Amino acid sequence: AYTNSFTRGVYYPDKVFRSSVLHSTQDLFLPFFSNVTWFHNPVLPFNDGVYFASTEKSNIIRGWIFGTTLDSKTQSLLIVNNATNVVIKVCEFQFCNDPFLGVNCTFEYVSFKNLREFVFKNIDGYFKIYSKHTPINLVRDLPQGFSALEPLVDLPIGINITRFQTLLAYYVGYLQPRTFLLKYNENGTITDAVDCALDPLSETKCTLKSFTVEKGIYQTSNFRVQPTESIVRFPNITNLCPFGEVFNATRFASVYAWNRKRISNCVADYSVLYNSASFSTFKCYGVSPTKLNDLCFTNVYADSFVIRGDEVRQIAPGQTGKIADYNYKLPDDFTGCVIAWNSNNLDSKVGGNYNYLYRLFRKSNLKPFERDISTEIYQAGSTPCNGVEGFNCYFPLQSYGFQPTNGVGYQPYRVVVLSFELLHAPATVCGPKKSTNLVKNKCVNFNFNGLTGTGVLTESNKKFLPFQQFGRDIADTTDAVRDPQTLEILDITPCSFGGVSVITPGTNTSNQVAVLYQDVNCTEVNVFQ
Amino acid sequence: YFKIYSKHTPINLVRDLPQGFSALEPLVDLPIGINITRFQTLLAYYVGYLQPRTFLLKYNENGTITDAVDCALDPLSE
Amino acid sequence: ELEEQVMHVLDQVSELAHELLHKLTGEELERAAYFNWWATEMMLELIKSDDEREIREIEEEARRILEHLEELARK
Ligand SMILES: *[C@@H]1O[C@H](CO)[C@@H](O)[C@H](O)[C@H]1NC(C)=O
Ligand SMILES: *[C@@H]1O[C@H](CO)[C@@H](O)[C@H](O)[C@H]1NC(C)=O
Ligand SMILES: *[C@@H]1O[C@H](CO)[C@@H](O)[C@H](O)[C@H]1NC(C)=O
Ligand SMILES: *[C@@H]1O[C@H](CO)[C@@H](O)[C@H](O)[C@H]1NC(C)=O
Ligand SMILES: *[C@@H]1O[C@H](CO)[C@@H](O)[C@H](O)[C@H]1NC(C)=O
Ligand SMILES: *[C@@H]1O[C@H](CO)[C@@H](O)[C@H](O)[C@H]1NC(C)=O
Ligand SMILES: *[C@@H]1O[C@H](CO)[C@@H](O)[C@H](O)[C@H]1NC(C)=O
Ligand SMILES: *[C@@H]1O[C@H](CO)[C@@H](O)[C@H](O)[C@H]1NC(C)=O
Ligand SMILES: *[C@@H]1O[C@H](CO)[C@@H](O)[C@H](O)[C@H]1NC(C)=O
Ligand SMILES: *[C@@H]1O[C@H](CO)[C@@H](O)[C@H](O)[C@H]1NC(C)=O
Ligand SMILES: *[C@@H]1O[C@H](CO)[C@@H](O)[C@H](O)[C@H]1NC(C)=O
Repeated sequence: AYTNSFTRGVYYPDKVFRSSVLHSTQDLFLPFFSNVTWFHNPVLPFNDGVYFASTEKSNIIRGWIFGTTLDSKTQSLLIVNNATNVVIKVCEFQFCNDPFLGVNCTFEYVSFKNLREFVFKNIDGYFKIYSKHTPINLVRDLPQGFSALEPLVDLPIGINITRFQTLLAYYVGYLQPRTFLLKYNENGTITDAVDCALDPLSETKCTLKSFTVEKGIYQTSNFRVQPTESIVRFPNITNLCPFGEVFNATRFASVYAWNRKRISNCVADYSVLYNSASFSTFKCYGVSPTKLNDLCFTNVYADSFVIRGDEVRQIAPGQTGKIADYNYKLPDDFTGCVIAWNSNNLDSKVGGNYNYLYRLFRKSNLKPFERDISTEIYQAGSTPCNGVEGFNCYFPLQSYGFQPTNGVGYQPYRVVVLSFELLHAPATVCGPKKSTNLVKNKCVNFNFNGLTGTGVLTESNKKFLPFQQFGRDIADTTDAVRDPQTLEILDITPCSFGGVSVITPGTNTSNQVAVLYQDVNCTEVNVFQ
Repeated sequence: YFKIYSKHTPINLVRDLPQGFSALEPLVDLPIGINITRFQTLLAYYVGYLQPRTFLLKYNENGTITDAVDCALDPLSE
Repeated sequence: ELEEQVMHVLDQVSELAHELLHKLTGEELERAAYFNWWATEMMLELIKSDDEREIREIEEEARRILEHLEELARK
């Protein structure tokens, strides 16, 4: 059940005296001729403020509950008019599943024939109540006429309200941002009002700041066609970075002699590796695995080598150990991703694979990304080796023993480290740029290979040169673009806009008006072109 | 960015350059980041040098450049 | 699981001996380097072997070496 709000829900927006003046104001109001819900008792939403009205004979409605959870979890606002004074409290109240009246608190305050109207809104923590009480002679509807509601209560509570309920017929409407022209009389009261968004005539009255409009044509606001989707297009990907030559390689280098491959001047798709789910380790430093794909670099360096499963932990910033110190050192400010996977069924041999080596001895530790492939005999004692292995002298390298039956810590892992840098260079290594389809003959937003804008895209009859991407008008604005995937030329026509004027005989003749939409196709807005 | 523009035309002339107007089109654009201060030709040819100048370029119906004015050549061009 | 248990002890010997390569000097340094090498040599010798008795012999010697190295680590 719904009723007609007519011109109800208007209240004095402030405490300022004004007389014999038309004042334009913007605030939360009940729209004129809106749909008001008619109740004869559920919990309702509060939204941005609520208009409440009731018709009465014998004081059945007693009060209201405002709050959020309303179940002894959070504070709520309880307003009850019991026999004499109104009692208002804010507490962590426990309410019934169906609250009614018979015949931790932070705030407390104590203050058909009968029509009572109220406005409940909460602004910056202040719960503001406006009200009016008038006599009526009406049973099954709301009266048509104008009145303004006066401020009665202002509670500095700071309480969140999202729902409310009525305590015991009544009507509920909702407030929203609207512009009104309010007419004040000699006695400072409001005698009329115009809802500036109700219709072209009301809009004209507000525009001219008057309740009376003479014969003529007046401009009010503007008409504009809005865009819908966004058309983003880029050139074909064409190629991809040779990551398959790193991760799917048939041979990996020893850790003491790690193999660095330089990747550059290519499209770097990092989504393929990320979502392969074939890696035991995938740890990124300085970059996120889900953002890396959208970053551009000067160089990508892929360092590949084989180590034991237990040694994988050494391939990280701030690490020490046989690998971190003597074979493969990363910096503490390292930027890049460390990826590793189990290769026990590939690199292991029955009896042990001894073709892999690591550095066991070294005079000092390695610098970041430094390599040492020397085979000089290490001197452990004070006696010189003279290049000869023996007592107190060791060959600097030691072999691995990878076999299928090794425990996981001793199983071989293939490790790839992707190190990133950006210099003064253009930075030619970027991930794939995804694109969408092409929409024509509609108002859209767009981005053509970096050229952004808005308008209607249509097929052109133009000629661009083989090296030209877009054209310009005498105004130096863009009037055409080339499609990066299709190589067609499109024209760009700005989405229709123009002023709107209202034609009136004058409000002393008729409230009927005609509306003119300037410089526009009627197909886009009796219709006369 | 190392930018290369070029044009190839037929001529009938042995000991000079032809007098007439043509425009050179972009062919290559190399994102290198390399400092260049000297160059050499690998095997007659002519060498001139570029400098900041203002030009008025005349475009035709077909989007091509058919003429140009060097705004600093003389009072009339200016 | 015996081979893994022995490898564990050998790993402890090598890792401690590794740290000592940056702490000790003179003869004590030479010894840590020797024991470092030995532990890794045993890792491969253990793989290329059979007979529990030979495996146990490595376990015992490796444990003795680990205890020895701790005498240097605490100095
Ligand atoms: C508003 O009420 C009228 C009846 O007066 C009804 O026809 C119309 O559909 C209602 N609008 C909405 C949105 O409920
Ligand atoms: C209304 O309720 C309050 C308690 O909230 C009570 O103190 C007051 O006396 C009641 N009013 C009457 C007339 O009983
Ligand atoms: C009582 O209510 C206040 C609200 O300001 C709250 O901060 C306090 O934690 C509540 N007491 C308990 C025990 O929850
Ligand atoms: C209401 O809740 C929001 C969180 O959703 C909070 O930011 C805001 O400050 C709260 N307002 C009051 C009056 O508690
Ligand atoms: C209210 O307005 C009337 C005129 O409509 C005026 O006569 C009356 O005096 C005003 N009230 C007061 C207190 O002046
Ligand atoms: C490696 O090969 C597998 C199997 O074909 C494939 O799914 C994966 O994407 C490849 N990795 C790279 C970097 O090409
Ligand atoms: C892009 O690929 C499509 C096929 O999906 C092809 O028809 C089109 O010509 C290609 N465009 C370019 C610029 O390569
Ligand atoms: C409307 O026009 C008539 C003349 O035909 C005039 O007598 C009357 O006062 C006018 N009303 C208003 C509000 O101007
Ligand atoms: C209105 O649209 C029709 C159909 O596209 C067109 O023929 C007519 O010229 C348009 N009117 C104006 C003023 O452009
Ligand atoms: C060229 O050398 C200068 C130093 O004289 C330096 O500042 C500049 O960045 C260099 N440019 C390139 C592309 O290397
Ligand atoms: C080039 O210009 C001539 C006029 O000088 C025109 O006739 C010709 O159609 C243009 N070329 C193309 C493809 O339109």
